[PDB]
Amino acid sequence: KSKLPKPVQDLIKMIFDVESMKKAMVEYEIDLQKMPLGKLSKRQIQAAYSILSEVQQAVSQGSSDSQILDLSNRFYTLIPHDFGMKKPPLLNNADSVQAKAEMLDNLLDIEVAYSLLRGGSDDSSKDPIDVNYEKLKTDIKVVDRDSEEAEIIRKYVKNTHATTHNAYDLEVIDIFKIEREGECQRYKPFKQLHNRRLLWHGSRTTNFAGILSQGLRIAPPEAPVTGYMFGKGIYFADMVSKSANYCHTSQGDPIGLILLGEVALGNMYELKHASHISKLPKGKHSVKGLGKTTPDPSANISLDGVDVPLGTGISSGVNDTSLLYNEYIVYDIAQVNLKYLLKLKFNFKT
Repeated sequence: KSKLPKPVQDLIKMIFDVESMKKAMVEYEIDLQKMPLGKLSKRQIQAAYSILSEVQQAVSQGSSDSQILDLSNRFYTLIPHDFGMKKPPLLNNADSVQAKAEMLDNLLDIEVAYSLLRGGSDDSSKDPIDVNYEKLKTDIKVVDRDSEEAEIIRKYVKNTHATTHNAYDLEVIDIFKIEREGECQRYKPFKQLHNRRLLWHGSRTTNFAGILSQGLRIAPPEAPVTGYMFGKGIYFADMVSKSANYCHTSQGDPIGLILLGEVALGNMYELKHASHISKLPKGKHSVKGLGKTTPDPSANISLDGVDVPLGTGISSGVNDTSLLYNEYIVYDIAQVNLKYLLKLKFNFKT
């Protein structure tokens, strides 16, 4: 039996759960009889992204529903959806492209998790929890509840839950300190950059095996840049509830995972509205989507030289913006250094 702390063992069990991967695919309307977990591949996912880009091109060029039908059908041929003997819904607009791009991002992480489970060795004498932990190539430790870092993290959670996200509240179950192998070395050129912030990144539990083993990634070249508000980058928030919404937890599945990453923001390119970019203008290191609300700048504190915007939400003074809250985007994977992973219990009031 494993000598790992019980919370670390529970975390490993959660992220490598095959039935959870299947459930996530069902939620996305994928036909598991036609496309089981074992049949997913990088090649097929990449081909589906490319077709989504074909659809995006027809969408921008104002193509008719009859003109788009073949392109829409090509997507379904590659990624079978649960529709029986019926005609599937038409992928004829920007919202459809965005939704399918999000689904493919998830499939890409699920394929990584499944490939780790299938591509190793079998030894019944070892605890499968230890075996699966080693596949993550990440040092995972439990943060002591009475420590300074635990106090700062709990305050960040307590203070940045938006009033507009009040259908639920959050309870921190466990706080883990994480160290992905080689990430500290990769981060070296950015470790002393100005404007380094400790920010939230929420994702479905089924993505975490992929995130821990490969780090946060940018959508592939084949992915449509218009499927993402600020293009193909890595997205973060300074409001815990804004990232917690991306966990996609429910009354029937109320436990979620959220990351705290040190993000080297540097010179921010400030935007109020969608800008589908792949590269930043010269001199810029990140995009800041300007929210109507921001954590109070006077309440910013420092945790190991990194700024933690844990103030309660106040008016930013930014007018006529598409964003209720701030968002931060980097376009180089080396600008992120993952620091903590929190296991959260979502208490739904609805």
